[PDB]
Amino acid sequence: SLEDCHCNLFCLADLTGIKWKKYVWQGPTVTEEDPILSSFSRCLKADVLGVWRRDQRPGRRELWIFWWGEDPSFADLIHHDLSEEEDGVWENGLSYECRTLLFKAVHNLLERCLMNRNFVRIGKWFVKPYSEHLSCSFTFFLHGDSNVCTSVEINQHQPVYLLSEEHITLAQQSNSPFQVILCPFGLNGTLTGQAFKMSDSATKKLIGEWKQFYPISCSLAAVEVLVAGVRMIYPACFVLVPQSQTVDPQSVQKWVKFSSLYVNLILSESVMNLFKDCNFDSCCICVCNMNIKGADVGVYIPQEAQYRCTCGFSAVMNRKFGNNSGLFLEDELDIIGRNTDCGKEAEKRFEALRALSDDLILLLQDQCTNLFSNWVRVEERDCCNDCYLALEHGRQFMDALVKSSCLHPWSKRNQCSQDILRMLLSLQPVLQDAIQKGVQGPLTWQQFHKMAGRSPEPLPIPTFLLGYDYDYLVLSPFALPYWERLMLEPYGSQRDIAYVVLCPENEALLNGAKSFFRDLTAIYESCRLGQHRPVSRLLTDGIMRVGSKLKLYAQVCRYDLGPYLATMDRDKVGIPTDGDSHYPPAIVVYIIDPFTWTLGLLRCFLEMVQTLPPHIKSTVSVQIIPCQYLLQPPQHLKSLAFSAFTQCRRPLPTSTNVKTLTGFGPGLAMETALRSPDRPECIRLYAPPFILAPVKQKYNVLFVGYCLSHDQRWILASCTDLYGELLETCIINIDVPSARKFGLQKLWEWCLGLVQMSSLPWRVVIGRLGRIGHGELKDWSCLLSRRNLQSLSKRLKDMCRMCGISAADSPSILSACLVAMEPQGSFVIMPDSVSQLNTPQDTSCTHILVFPTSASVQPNILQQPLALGYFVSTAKAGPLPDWFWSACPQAQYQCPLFLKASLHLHVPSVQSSHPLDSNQTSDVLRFVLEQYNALSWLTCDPATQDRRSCLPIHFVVLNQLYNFIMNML
Amino acid sequence: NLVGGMFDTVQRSTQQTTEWAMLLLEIIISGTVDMQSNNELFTTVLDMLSVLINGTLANKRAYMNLAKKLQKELDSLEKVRQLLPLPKQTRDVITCEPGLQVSTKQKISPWDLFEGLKPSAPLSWGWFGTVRVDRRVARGEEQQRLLLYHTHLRPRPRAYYLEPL
Amino acid sequence: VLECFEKIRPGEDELLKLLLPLLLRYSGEFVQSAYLSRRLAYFCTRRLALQLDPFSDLLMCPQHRPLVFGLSCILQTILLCCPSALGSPLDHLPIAPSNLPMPEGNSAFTQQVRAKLREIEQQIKERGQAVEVRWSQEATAGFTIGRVLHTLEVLDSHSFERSDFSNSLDSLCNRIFSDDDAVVSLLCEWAVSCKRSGRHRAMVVAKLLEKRQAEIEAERCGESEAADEKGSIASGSLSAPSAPIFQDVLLQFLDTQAPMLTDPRSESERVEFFNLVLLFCELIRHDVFSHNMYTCTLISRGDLAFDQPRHVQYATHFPIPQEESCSHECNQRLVVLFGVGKQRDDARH
Ligand SMILES: [Zn+2]
Ligand SMILES: [Zn+2]
Repeated sequence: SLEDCHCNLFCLADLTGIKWKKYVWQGPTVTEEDPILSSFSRCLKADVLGVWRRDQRPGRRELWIFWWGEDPSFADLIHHDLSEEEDGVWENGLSYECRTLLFKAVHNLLERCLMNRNFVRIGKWFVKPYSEHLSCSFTFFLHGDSNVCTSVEINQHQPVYLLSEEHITLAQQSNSPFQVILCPFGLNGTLTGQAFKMSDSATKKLIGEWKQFYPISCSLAAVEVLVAGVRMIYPACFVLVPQSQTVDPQSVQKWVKFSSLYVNLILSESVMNLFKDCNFDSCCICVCNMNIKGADVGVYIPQEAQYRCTCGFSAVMNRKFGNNSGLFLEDELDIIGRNTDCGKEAEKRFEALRALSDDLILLLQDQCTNLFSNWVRVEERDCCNDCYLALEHGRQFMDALVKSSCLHPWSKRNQCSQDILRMLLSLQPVLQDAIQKGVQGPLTWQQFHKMAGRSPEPLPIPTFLLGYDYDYLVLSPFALPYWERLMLEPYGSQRDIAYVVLCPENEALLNGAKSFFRDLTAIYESCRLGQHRPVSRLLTDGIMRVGSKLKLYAQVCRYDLGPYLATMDRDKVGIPTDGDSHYPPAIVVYIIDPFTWTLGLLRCFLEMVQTLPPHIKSTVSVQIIPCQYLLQPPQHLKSLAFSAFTQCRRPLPTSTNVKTLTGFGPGLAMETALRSPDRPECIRLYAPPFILAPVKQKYNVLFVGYCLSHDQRWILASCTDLYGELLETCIINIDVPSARKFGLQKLWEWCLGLVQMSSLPWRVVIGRLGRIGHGELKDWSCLLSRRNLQSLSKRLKDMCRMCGISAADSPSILSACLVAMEPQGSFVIMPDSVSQLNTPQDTSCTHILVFPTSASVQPNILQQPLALGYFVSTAKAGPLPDWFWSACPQAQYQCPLFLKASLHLHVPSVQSSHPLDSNQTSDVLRFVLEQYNALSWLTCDPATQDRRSCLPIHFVVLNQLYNFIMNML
Repeated sequence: NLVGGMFDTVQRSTQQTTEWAMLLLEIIISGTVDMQSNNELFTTVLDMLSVLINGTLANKRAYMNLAKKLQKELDSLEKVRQLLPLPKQTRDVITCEPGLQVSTKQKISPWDLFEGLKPSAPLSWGWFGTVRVDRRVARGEEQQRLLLYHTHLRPRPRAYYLEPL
Repeated sequence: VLECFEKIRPGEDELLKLLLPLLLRYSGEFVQSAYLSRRLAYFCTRRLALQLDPFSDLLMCPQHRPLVFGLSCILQTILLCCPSALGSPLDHLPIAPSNLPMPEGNSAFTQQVRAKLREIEQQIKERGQAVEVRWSQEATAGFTIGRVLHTLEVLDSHSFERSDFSNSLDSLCNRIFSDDDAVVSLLCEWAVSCKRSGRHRAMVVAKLLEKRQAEIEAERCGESEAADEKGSIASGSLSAPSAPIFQDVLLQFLDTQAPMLTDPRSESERVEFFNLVLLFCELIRHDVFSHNMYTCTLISRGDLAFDQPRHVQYATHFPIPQEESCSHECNQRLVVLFGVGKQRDDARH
């Protein structure tokens, strides 16, 4: 159980009873002369929450003061020319503007308290200069109705050393430029070596102004340093100097052969001033003015008049996710900008990424249907882009090199459970004294679930459906290793398989196969799956032989397999015949691969599909195995057996054998309606070895998941049922030399194709493996609206009569929802810390917390997060795409994996209680997610003790065909 | 530095080897020293422990005698398990006992799991919460028979999607 | 399985070829126990000594080609996964496991693991030394006292009536053996002693050290004399060409040990003071010490001094035997060290 393990959340304070005042200054189109900063340093020494920033109007800056209870002294901390324009309390409602302005204000005091306690700051990191010496990163968000919390990201870094007189001496004797860390923001520059003394009058006025904002110690005082080609005088106290699995591959490799105050002032306004709520990370296009730019981003990103953007959209934070994650290429260029920089670099990367038959691509999606199978970041440049504006302003004060190496590479270069929580206990009195001038320590997940005001139990394990006797059987998933022991019977009623084996003329390689497939005959038949007998004609026990050399392998593949696939009864006297009374076996060809592009073996299947009669070719499956399985090694035999039994896909019978012998009747009526040309052919009904057990009108819910390929050429989708009784997928191509509306349109008639082959009303839930961009949702909302689903309801009543009478037989859609799926990467929990069975070594568990995530506490598309919930799981995940984890790749390798799911449409009651029909935004999360947990439990390989990965099967099978199209094309 | 000295006196006795084998196990298993504090300490503290138990051989009977006294109490765990003998292994089953949570784990020898006897003799059906439910037709199968009277719109021939725009 | 592997007759390769895949199939569980790993490594290493009596000669034989490769890889993967099993089996192997033959293919895979074999083999090399020293006066102040207990024994027990080739000061200095700067603090306090006496010892310590301070440092001074031109700072100092590098600042060990050492009223410290001034005299006589900086320290002590203080007691009572050398070094130093007043000229008279 993970209810009692520690995660990294510290409850800071409460927003209840808070009071704030906003002050305004208008200036022309000097630090003590500046009324904004003189009041800012004065209140910072007063230990009250303060934050300053600019506005859309030039020469216009503001101050914010936050406090609880008794007001501070306002007759001295505020300049004479300063005036107020806002006086707000907690009970009057908080905007999103005032919500994140606390987060910078609490960080203003928290940075100052950290500098007093022998910690130094490099950008977004705080580390102790010279394991118990680690760098920590702070971000702030509001969880619950009024509660404020923070999360600490702790990463291992190389040790850093403070600058002293010793390093200056070797710097002057060094002919090469000497590389040091500059500023609280981690700038990279060259130390020339001109040290300064505290008795100098030049540094005397310098250290007096520096102490007003930054708490500096109190002899060496300053040093001349050159950064980005510009020399600048800086205090030496803030200058820093840095220090400057295997066995398995070998085994098989064996087996191959023998077988500067003004500079930091401007940099504080745009680099550390962007601390937003992490619950808004799944954000989208603005609802207030319907733009990809809004709020106060227009002074941070380089007009149009956005008027009071009250939603939580921030285009700065949004851009980071947009640059390298799975997104539409039209939408990707909107977030970057075709006119501005790096839009040409993304176009070049896509075009270099690209630089065949239609039926062969269809073959690729059949084999992966079953259960069992560089680029620089944008805000790395944006900080370097803000380096140019800050350095130009500071050089004006005194009267490609900047964008290249402005910031130090110490932050971008790179554990245990006990040492991290030791630092978490160490940080606890620091944050407690920061607010008191209480704080909960390391929260458990039970504490996190309690504090939200909403079950803290782990989510229950759903059962399956099997059969021990001829009847059905509800079973736990833990009896899956005991399939042949309990001799259970699956769905599908024991389909029999006849097989052909393709093998070269190597004698040592020949004998390993005939031992393998006879044992494969045993494991398929010891388990209750039918008969694994070969082709009934005797050809060296069902194995045929053949004979760069692939052309020789292909001629006899084509010239032989074509036409091949195209009265005494002693013991029958004691028993009588039963009578005339009332299914062909599956044909799956087995192919061995001597190669260690291998599409040439698959080119046989393109030749066998065409040169056969339709009755033979309607059910033909292809099986590929490597040749190294025969020679060098259990769990392999049963896994290959259940995959082929899944891929049989038994077709619906076309002949019904009524033998009515009458000119007309009801027996001929269903016979005639079955052979009508508007019925499709080759239904290929799907029955897995196990389906989801039912949970106590008649309805059905579909789960569909889609994501793009490595290029933007292909959109790949897969769909499942509520109980997982159906498993279908599709490939849709969009290639251009408008362009994105047609691809999203083409997916939906395929989605409408599956529901209209049923005849009960449906409920639709769309999953996206990637992140929903700004332009996808415009198509997803417009054509899948309330009116249009009512429009197709009137249309479907036309061609089908009984859809007109009974609505329960019409396969319409009752409600529509969209869920985006993306990682969080902010919080971490360790299972080793406690407060009869320990969880992660032997089993998996899943815990959920959800919330409505209202924009403030106080047309067709509402707010960008309708509701959000976290998906943490002890179960590990499989191979994810690269663009999935380009957001925060440091959270990939932790075993309890954090996921972030949001809501985007939530269209209830189209035909006008079900959990999806409720207008409460929290309930529609907590319906689909435990079924998402349920379909994740259908991914259990019976050769594996647990499920082979996390995530639902429609996401996994989509990744099973994404990795196949990665490797093979 | 002390116990490296009279280590040659330790192997003179037999039971005093085991009396000094157990006291240092409490130190290593309690996490008083870890890898990040001193890598070289774990290199040292197992080196005489390698030949502490080799001194039992140079009898085999005494070797299993103190071995059964050391797995009984229990990356750091990987190193201490390298010196001790290869243990016998028993098959594990995870028991739910229900909503439906997980409760316990039972260990069973693999010599009992055979298909000769018709019911589950070493396995309890109440471990799994097994429910016998009656036979019903497939829900997809009855949808095909129910589809025969509607004659809805034509589905795509699955190659229409793989076309240029 | 390891009992089955020790019964193969030597020089026969037609049985261990078919038993070679038995090694690889069970290799996943040998690394979990060191005693099977120790038993196989002593089995593996003793086999490789047979086929050597170079490795490319066995590669052309198809019978011998998998044998040398398969026995090489198993010993490689034991130490990478279970290094606690290695006085050691590797002592019988004349070839290191780092440059031991490896299977072909990816060189980047092979060069990555070749760095991995050698850093673990170095780690197990220093660990085996720690076993053989049984995990063990190495304290520096203890070694200094450890030098006190033994150098004083080998010099007090040595007579001085005969300066034989065994008792010669060329042989006495070498039989003693930073620690060079610690023994000169040890040899000096030997000669000042009140318990044992005889100024034959006092002549030895000056003559043990007048020539040794200029003959073993001058070998390294000429190395420093060629590489002393590094920019303006080294040119601004020019320590080596101005004067040769010489052993110095040994005077600061001896000025501390005299609170009021100017009296004969206490009998033990009187002969301590009597030895002290003659020892200071014979360092100047033989030019034992760096007298260029020996003078300047007492000038600095004389200048910064202002029942009399001991630094005034030092320069008043130290006998310099270097007479009529230079008036700017000897004569003008004797005048300025005793204040202002011309009553000292009558005692000069
Ligand atoms: Zn807005
Ligand atoms: Zn219909």
